[PDB]
Amino acid sequence: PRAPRTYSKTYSTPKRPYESSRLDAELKLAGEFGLKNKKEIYRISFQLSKIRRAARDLLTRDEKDPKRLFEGNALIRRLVRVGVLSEDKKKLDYVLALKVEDFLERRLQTQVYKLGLAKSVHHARVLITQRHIAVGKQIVNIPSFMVRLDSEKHIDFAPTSPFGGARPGRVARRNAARKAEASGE
Amino acid sequence: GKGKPRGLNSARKLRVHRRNNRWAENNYKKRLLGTAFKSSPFGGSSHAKGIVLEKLGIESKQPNSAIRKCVRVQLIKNGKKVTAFVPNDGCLNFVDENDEVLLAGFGRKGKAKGDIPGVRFKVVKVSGVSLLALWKEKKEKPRS
Amino acid sequence: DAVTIRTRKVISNPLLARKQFVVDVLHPNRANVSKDELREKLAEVYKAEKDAVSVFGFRTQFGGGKSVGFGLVYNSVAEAKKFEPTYRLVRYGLAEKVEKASRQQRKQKKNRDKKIFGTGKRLAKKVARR
Amino acid sequence: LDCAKVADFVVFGLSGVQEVDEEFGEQIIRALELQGIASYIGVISNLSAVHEKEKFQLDVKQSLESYFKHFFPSEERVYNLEKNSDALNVLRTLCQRLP
RNA sequence: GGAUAGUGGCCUACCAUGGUUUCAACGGGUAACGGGGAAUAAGGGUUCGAUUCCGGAGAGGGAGCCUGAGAAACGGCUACCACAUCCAAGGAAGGCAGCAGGCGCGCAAAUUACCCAAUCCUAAUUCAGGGAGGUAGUGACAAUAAAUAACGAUACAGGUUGUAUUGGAAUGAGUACAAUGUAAAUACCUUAACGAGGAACAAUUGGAGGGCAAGUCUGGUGAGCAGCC
Repeated sequence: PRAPRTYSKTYSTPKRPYESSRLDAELKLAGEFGLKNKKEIYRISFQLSKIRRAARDLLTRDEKDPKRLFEGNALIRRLVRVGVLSEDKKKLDYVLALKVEDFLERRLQTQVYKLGLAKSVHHARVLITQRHIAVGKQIVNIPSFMVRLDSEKHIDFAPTSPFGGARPGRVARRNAARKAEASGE
Repeated sequence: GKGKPRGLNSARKLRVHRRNNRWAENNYKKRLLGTAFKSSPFGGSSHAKGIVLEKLGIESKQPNSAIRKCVRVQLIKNGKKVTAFVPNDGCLNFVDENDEVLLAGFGRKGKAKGDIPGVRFKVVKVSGVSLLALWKEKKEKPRS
Repeated sequence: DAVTIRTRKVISNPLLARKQFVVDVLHPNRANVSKDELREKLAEVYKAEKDAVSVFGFRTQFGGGKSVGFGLVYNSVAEAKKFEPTYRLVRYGLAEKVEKASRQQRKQKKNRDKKIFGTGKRLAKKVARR
Repeated sequence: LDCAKVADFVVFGLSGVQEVDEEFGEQIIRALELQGIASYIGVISNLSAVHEKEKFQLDVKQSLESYFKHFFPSEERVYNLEKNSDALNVLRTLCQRLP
């Protein structure tokens, strides 16, 4: 038979369910950034967990070990590109100081709010899912899309929508027609 | 010290000693002897199906007082005879003799549950319909 | 709006008397472009007969506006007719669909014939006499 | 009731065009269950009467199965006799299976 | 010495009395095919591997053998053992642990569908053949992304935030002309027309003494609840 397709699980569940102090901290993030699930938080903390595991491992290696040089530089370079880590803090020891809010701040859903365009993080989510936002030429409709530092110049309304320059939507057209027809009465 | 050999070539004695002492662990002994195949009503399966022989009431152990409702069942694969609890009170109206039922463990890994002396299994389905669906009036039992 | 056609990664392939390339199409404000229209515009730009042009395998970008596919142009109508798969020629109407029986029926006929030795003009006569 | 009381198999006919009436049609099903039934089969015979595309037939068939399963949760299939494969399947069951 | 493609107690004649073991031989058990591997992340370990790749074995059970470079072959043959089919009662024929399907079993598992277009293999061969293989159907095993509403006005209260009458905008679920897709089709991606105000286009499953988030509420009662207390 054909070779197996590989797949993997992307989140982890907190090991004590009813730790009351934790429940409060999670709900503030969801209200601040307009998330729909706790899973959206678990996903981020799962990624952050693995980054620390790798970084902490490398720090056992001596400086000028060729592996620490090669892979350590890759990891730092890759986080700077998305803007999670400042290019001032461009050193491996600072990777251990990142926290969840550093990643949520970079989601397309929040960037479309900080730029204007929308007027709440709840309004921003609606526009993305309804296909009004484009990055460069490509229409994007996923809220969790991580905006790389180059792309921020190119976020704007899509060419093929109202707000972007196309024809009015289905409901505006219906209203104009009935009123025009009645105005002929 | 510590009453166990430490020497660098002593490996044979250490491992042999460990084997002899694992037989005191209770669940370990069950696997190696294969006890769940040779005995216990389910042959190591999580469920079994059986036929209802008669209807019973079982009074609670102290301090409580209540005649709790149970049935005798005979398992189809083993022919062994067992007593099972029926949840949700008035659901006892849905079970009658020569019904076929699906049984599950009563949650305590072969021990009886709570007040009830010697009752280890609970009914899950009757005649192919679930008791929970009957209790909530979601389905209907065809007679036989 | 005007359609724009572009070709990329152009290879000349003397071993099969053809040119082969990527076809890239921009088409704002319409759903897509038909293969039949692409075949015409490619024919006049490469100065070929329309029957020597073959085009397949398109998909259109998410959010629309662009499509990408693959294209061939043969050095003659005769050479196209020998190297091209028959199913593509049917799409272009350069060949006629053959009318064989269903796959299960053909197999069952074969197994009946295996039971006859020789041509079977005899035996038929013997059965007629019975 | 007297006829169905003696059967090994009861074949329930359903219509794709008109749904069963609560004042009569359902009372048949309800009464037969409470006297007891040796076995039961769900059948459709006229689903092509609402053809536009057979996906529209599938939409109806799913509704009938969900309805039928309410009374007979042991069964999850209703056959369409307009299709040779289903009708042969039904015939085989009556011949081969025990009640 | 014989036999084998060939070494060798592999077998035969004659001769000697040896070989293994508490560093566990021999015997018994395995709900035991071996390995690459899988789950569980402080470290050391514990449990599992019938199953996509590599190697072994078998074609109901034992034995024998023809053809051939290669078989102790089972979609080859012969006999016995156990099953079992047709008949004019003289005889003849058999092997799904290939694909699809049926009975039985049980807690426990899909269509008697389309095709050689792709991957490759075989033949005297570019061309024929391939249930190997691919396509679609069934499919809450497991996995990825992610709808069920957003924003103004008015009235009221608060310091730009809550609580109720009212107005334009936005969109896919769904349906459908067309093109694209494909061996031919279905679906996805794209798109003319249609498609929301209780936006009935209506989200469930378990809990509220403690472990362990959340009721001195309110009506009934004096069989029920509870893994544990």
